[PDB]
Amino acid sequence: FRECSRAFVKLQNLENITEDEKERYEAIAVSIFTKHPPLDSPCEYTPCVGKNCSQQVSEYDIHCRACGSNFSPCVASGRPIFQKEFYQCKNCRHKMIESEVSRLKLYNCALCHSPIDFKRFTESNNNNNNNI
Amino acid sequence: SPYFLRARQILADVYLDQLRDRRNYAKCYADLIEIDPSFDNYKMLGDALMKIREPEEASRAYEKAALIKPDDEQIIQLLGLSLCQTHDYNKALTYYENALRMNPKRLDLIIDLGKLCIQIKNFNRAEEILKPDIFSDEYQLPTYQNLKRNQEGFYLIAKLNIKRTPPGVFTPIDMYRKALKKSIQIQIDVIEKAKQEGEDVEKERKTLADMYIELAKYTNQYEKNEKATLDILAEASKYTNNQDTMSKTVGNQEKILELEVQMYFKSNQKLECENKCNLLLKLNPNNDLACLTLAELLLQKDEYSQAIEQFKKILQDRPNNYGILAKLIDFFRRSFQINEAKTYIERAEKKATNTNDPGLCYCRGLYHKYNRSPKDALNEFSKAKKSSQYAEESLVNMIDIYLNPDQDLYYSNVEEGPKVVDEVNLRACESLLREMQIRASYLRYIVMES
Amino acid sequence: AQEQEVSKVSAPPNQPTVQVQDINELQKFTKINTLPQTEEGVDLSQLMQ
Ligand SMILES: [Zn+2]
Ligand SMILES: [Zn+2]
Repeated sequence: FRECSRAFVKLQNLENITEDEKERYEAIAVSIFTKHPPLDSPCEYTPCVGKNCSQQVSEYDIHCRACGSNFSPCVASGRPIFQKEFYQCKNCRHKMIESEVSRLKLYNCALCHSPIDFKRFTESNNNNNNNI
Repeated sequence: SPYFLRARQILADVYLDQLRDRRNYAKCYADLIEIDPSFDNYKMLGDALMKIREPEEASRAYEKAALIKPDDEQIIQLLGLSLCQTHDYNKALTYYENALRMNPKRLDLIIDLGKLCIQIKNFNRAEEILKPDIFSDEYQLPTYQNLKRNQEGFYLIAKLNIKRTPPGVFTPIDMYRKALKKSIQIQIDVIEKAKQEGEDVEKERKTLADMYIELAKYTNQYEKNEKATLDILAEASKYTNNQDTMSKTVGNQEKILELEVQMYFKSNQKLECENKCNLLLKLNPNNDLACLTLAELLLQKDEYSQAIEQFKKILQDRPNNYGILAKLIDFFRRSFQINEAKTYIERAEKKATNTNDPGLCYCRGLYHKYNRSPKDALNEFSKAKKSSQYAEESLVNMIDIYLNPDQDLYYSNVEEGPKVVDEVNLRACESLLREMQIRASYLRYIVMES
Repeated sequence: AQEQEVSKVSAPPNQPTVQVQDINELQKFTKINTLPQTEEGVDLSQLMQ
C-alpha cells in the first residue's frame, strides 16, 4: 500500500483534471485507505550488489537511494539484476537472467527477438566478463 | 558569495529541466541541509518535497524542524497538512487532537481537523468540533483574517449540513440557506476589507460568484422560485464583471449562462432561450447544451412537415452540428435509410478536427447500435461517456445493450420471459448504476436499478 | 503436393492472421479477478478503463 499511496497522491493532479474526476479519485482513495490503514507486507531484504554498503535494499526498489547505483532491468520478467548471471545480445544489449530463461524456455531475446542461441550467448558474455 | 544561494538554485533548475532527474532535484536541497543544519533548511526541503509530492519525507523533515523550532505555528500547520496529505488519517487525527488539547486557540487547526474529519466520513465529531469554535470566535470582528476564518468555518458547516442529506428528499433545508447567506455576507465584507488594504481581490470575487452559483443551484433544485433565482443570477453576473474578469475568466460566465439556459427551457420561452443560446455560441463554439436546446426548439417549431429538409440544410451549413445529426440518425433509423446516414456521418467526421469528440462518438455509437452491432456501439458509448452531457443517455444505452442484446420485448408471454446471461453482465450493470447514481438523474437511476 | 506441405511448414502470416485472436475479455477477465472488488465497497472500475 505504500506504492498505492504514492501512485494515488501522484494521480490527484498531474497537470490538469476536471473537478468531477479529481473528486472521484479522492473518493476512491479515501474509501481504499479508510477500509484499513496502509500496511507494508514483509518481503526479503536481499543484500545489495551495486555497492559495498551493508544497508540492504528492498527487492522491488530500483532507485538505490543514498548510493546512486541504479540496477539494470531484465527484459525477461522485470526483476532487477541481483546476481552475477546476466547477459545481453549484440542487437539490444539488455541484461537477462539465466533462471528466467530456463523457467520460460525463451529461444529468442524478449525485446528484439534476436534469433541466436541463448547458451552460446551466455558463454560469450562470460568470456567478455573474463576479459574485463 | 552573496549570490551563492541563487547560483545553486539556478544550477538545480538546469539540473531537473535539462537532464530530467527528480533525485538530483531532491539532492540539491538535501546537501543544503546536510552541510549545515539551520532554523529554515528543513522547511525548504519540506517545500521542495511538496513540490515533487513526496509527503512522507517532507513530514519527517517537518518533524525535525518542529524538534528544532519550539512552537513555530507555521511548522505546526505544515505538519498537519502533510500528515493529512499522506493518506494516513489515524496519526493525522491523533496529531490534530493533541495540538487542539495543547492550544485550543488555533482556528486554522480547527478548520484542518474539521476538513480531515469530513474526509474520513465522521460527521458527528466533525460537527461537534466545528460548531463551538465557530460560534465562539466572534470577538475579533475588525480583524480581516479572523473574518476569513469565520467565513471558511460557516462554509464548511454548510457543506457538512448538505452532506448529511439522504437522496430523494425535496424539502428546502433552511439552515443551509442561512449559513450560506451568512457566508456570502462575510465574503462581501472581506472583499471590501481586501479592497481597503490594496490587495488582489478578484479571487475572492470569483469564489463568491461560485458560492452564488451553488446557492442558486440549491434553491432551484428543490423549490421552483424562478424570480428569486433570476435575480440572484443577475446579481452574480453583475458581481463577476469587475476589473479584467471579462476576458481572463470565462468558465464562470459559461456556467451562469448555462444555468440561465436551463431556467429559460423550464419556463418554456423559445425566443429568450434562443437568445441565450446565441450568447453561448458567441462565447463557446463547442457547447453541447446550446446545440441540444436549439435542436429541441427546432423540433418544437417543425416536427414532420419539412423538418428533415431544414435539418439537412443546417447540417450542410455547419460542419459538426451534433444534435441535429443525432436527430437525423434517429429519423433514418425510423425510415430504414441507414446508408445515407453512414454517408452523412463520414462527411461530418472528415471535417471534425478531433475524432474523439463526445457528440461525434455518441452519434457513432448510436448508429452502430441501430445497425445490429453491439460491440463497437458499446465501445463508442463508453468512449463518449467522458463528458458532462450525453452521460445519462450513453449509460442507459449501455445498460440496455447489456440486458437486451437483440432489442426485443422485455417479458415474452409465449415462454419464460426473463433472460438471464452469466454473471459478469450483472456486475457491469451494477458498475454502470453506480456511475449513474452520481452522474445521471435519480428517477432514471431508480428505473435502471429496478 | 509438396507445395502445400512446404507452405504449411513455413506459412509466414503476412497480414490476414497476424494477431487474430479476438474473444470478449471485458467479460472474461471480469470473472477472473474482480470478485473481491464487488464483495467489498471498492470501485476501481475507473482505473481499469
Ligand atoms: Zn546499495
Ligand atoms: Zn536483444
